[PDB]
Amino acid sequence: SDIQMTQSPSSLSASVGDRVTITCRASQSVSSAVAWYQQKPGKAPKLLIYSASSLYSGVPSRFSGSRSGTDFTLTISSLQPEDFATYYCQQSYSFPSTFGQGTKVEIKRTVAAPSVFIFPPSDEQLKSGTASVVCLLNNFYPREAKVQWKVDNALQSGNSQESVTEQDSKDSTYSLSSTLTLSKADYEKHKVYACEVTHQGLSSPVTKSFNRGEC
Amino acid sequence: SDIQMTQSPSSLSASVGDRVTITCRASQSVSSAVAWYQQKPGKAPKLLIYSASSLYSGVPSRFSGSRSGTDFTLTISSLQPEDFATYYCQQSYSFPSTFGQGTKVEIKRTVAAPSVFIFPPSDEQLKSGTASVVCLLNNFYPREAKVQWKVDNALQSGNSQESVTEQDSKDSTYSLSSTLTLSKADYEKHKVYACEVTHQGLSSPVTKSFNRGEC
Amino acid sequence: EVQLVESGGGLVQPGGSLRLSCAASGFYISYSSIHWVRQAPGKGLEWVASISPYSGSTYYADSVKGRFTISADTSKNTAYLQMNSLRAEDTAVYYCARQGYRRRSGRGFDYWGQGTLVTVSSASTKGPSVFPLAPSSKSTSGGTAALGCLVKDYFPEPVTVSWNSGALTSGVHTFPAVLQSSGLYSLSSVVTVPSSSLGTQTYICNVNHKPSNTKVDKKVEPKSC
Amino acid sequence: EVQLVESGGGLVQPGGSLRLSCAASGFYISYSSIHWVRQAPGKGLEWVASISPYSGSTYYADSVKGRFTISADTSKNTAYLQMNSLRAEDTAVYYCARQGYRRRSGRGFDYWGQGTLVTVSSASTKGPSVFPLAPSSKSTSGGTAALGCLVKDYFPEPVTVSWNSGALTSGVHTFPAVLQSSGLYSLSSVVTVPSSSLGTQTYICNVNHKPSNTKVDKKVEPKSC
RNA sequence: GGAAACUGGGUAUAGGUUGUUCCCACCUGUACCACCCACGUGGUGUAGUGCUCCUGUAUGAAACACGUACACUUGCACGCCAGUUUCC
RNA sequence: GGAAACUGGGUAUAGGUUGUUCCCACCUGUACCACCCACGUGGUGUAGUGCUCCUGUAUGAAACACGUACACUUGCACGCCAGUUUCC
Repeated sequence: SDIQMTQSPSSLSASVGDRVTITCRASQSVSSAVAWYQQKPGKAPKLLIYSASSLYSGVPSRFSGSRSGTDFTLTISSLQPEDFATYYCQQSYSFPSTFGQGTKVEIKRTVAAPSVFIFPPSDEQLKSGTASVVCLLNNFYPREAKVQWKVDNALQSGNSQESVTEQDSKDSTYSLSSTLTLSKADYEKHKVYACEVTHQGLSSPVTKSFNRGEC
Repeated sequence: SDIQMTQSPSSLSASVGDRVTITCRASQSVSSAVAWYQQKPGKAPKLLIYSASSLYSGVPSRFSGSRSGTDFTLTISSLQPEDFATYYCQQSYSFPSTFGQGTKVEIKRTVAAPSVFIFPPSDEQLKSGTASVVCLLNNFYPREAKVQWKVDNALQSGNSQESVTEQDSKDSTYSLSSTLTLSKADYEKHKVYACEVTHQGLSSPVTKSFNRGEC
Repeated sequence: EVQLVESGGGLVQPGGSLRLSCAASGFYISYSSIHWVRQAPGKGLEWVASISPYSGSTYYADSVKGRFTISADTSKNTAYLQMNSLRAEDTAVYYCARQGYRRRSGRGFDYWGQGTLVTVSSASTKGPSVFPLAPSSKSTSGGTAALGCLVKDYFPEPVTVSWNSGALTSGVHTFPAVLQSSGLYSLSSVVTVPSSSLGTQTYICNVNHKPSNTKVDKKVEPKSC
Repeated sequence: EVQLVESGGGLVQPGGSLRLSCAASGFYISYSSIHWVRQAPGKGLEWVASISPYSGSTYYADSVKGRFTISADTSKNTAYLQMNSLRAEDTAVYYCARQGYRRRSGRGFDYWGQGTLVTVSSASTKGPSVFPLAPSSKSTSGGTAALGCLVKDYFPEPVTVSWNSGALTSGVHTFPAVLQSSGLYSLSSVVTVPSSSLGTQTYICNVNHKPSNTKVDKKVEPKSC
């Protein structure tokens, strides 16, 4: 039976100078063959801790790790701006090696309402026979938003997708794009295309919309 | 001012396979600059742990160290007989460096009776005008024994001194010598010199004796 | 000084096979264990395989049993991963990692390659079509406007978006791509700009999809309906 | 290969001075911190002083400041402890210890010398007399008998007992010295042997008391008639 | 199209100017409220550059000192965005 | 006191018994009772030596394998001790 490393929390929000601790539990004993890694988006992992509590050379002393039974904790005693990243534990006590699911560390900040933009399908794409409606939520916080499309007041299911940016390095906000895709034939059957945004920065849901052909 | 390292217990006994833990609490923070050392009686200390939780190369993995705040524990997960030693913590976070008082660890084992020998003063020593009568208690356990000198059945007081070997790190037995000191004049006033030993390996006390001048 | 470079990645048909290679510099692989670790888009690290020094022993995640083969050619300082019977599930970035020296970093993986993307899909290489997200004739939101480019129906990943050949960066968001039911990716790139610049400034997005050598520049304007 | 050897210890009058030396081999002392640590008989380790590499900075325990002076002769690979105004309290075994490499063992002291005993006392050196502890007059046990050497009335410590010039080691117990009310130490060393080995084995204890250059060999036998 | 000069956190509110339209490009006092400091009776468009200043971090056989690399925080100048004002 | 040969944990007991006077030894059975294993229908003087076997620990650029060192445990041989018998 493979050793499972259960890592918690899966994400946490903190501000610079804070002390974070990430825990990681071995399903069965691993003694001390635990490593921790820091990964930033688009980059390879970097080793931080080995043998559960030993600071890898070149790594700042604000990182440390400790072991208590089958519990392993990574601690950052005082968060620096370069420490927002994802962190993984790893057992190497026996093969197969096992990684934790990861913990994402994010910048806390004041709530910021999304700004909603709606964008109708372009003339060029309608030539292709397909119609895409894009809704933008810009520079908001926290990350949680819910966007549902209504087309002539019918809530849409299963024909739009979202995508969210990484947290902005300067102002710590997220942005989110939602795209609703219809065949141009099916598009021409309705008139009012709306994006309804609920976010905790919004004291009541925002609706942005347009009418097909009337701009 | 100076950082104080407080170590507990100051002594302990346990048997092979037991898990021993020695704690050591630093008054004010030392971060992670703690080392543990094993000193066997009469020998230089040997490093065991550094940076509070890193296993020094060559040291058995049944040794480990952990840190929690200003508390440091050395753990031996499975006691081997050769782990009889005194163990010291040490802070090296700021000068002056500080050691804890040490924890002396000895091995529990099955009761073992002493074998008693008595030794009369040599002719050479009696030339000088002094008599030393030696009682030997060999390879016993536990450490507590009681040795009474009788000179013609007069229980002797205040004229003998004891010495006990370090616990055998191999079979964990002790040996003990008792030395009775009389002037040659006082020695020659009596005939029957006896050593009486009570120890719990003995179902009743053993006496070894001799007669002065009787070969 | 010390580094590892994976190559051999790319697009593979389902049921296909691929041999990744991991070329070492700054040290000799015969003294280290070498590991392969992969990462599906948006997911954690998954250990794949490893090889022992001095013994040649090999270990495999159960999820690649019977399909992957790790190996090492020490006269090139290069490690290899032979992948067979590839399924879409094996789409990930693949890293090779060196287990560091025992006395110095335990069993930690102390150096990692930048990793090579492997894409398992029966879809065919195709450059994107790019459409403008025109700033609203009336009112996208208000204040300062938003505009963008929809980079739709491309394969495989990745795609590069820049704005005005890199000279406008502030307020730009290029979103993570989303894989559609058609098997083609789609992403959008957006920019927010002064509302007063709209009458005086043209905004053109530069899309580059290297697997098909397609560069498309798209000028985005307010619509005139 | 790496080792440290202290010398210069011995017996000193109160208010006297003494220079300890610590001669290193297998490594160069200028790339390490060097520490002096002492241990009063029957007590713990006490840190005394240290000297830093590249700068020569020195640090002193509170109780020896202004009287002890640590220094290092990097051209002889030796460290020194100048002890002046020696007080009664300064009786201890004195170790020099190397602080290990930062990257390899933190601040731990990874090699230690065997130590040199320093004894502060206005008392006078005296060699032991060695007396036979003769095997059993009545042949006590038909199994193994005991014999030994009584090493009496010496000062200061220490004294070494060996058997048959080291050729007999099994079953030897050399007891800790005991301070008699006279101010002289006394110990015995004992050994068990087959009772039949008497008359067929010569047993000689070799007593060496270096503080007075006394070497005594004592052959031990059952008494006569 | 040139050339120049000047200005710079919101938010309220009292003024000044601006054409006159009641608000403007603005700008000053004040309150409130932020971000930032090395924390004051202080500072305020800015993911760029240089110098500087404040610390921190890593590392050099390295607890201090010394070297190097990297970050940080002042202040300044240039560049950049946003405006005005002016002149050809 | 020499030299050889034989035997090897107690304990208790039925005993037996240098074939001779109870029985010292010898010699077992039995019940026991311990110590030690790799735990059986098991083994049984032993801090010596060689080899063997069982593992553990540490280390060699080293998770397994392989080397080296150290410990651990089987057994055998030789030594040593304890008897015993025998002769000188």
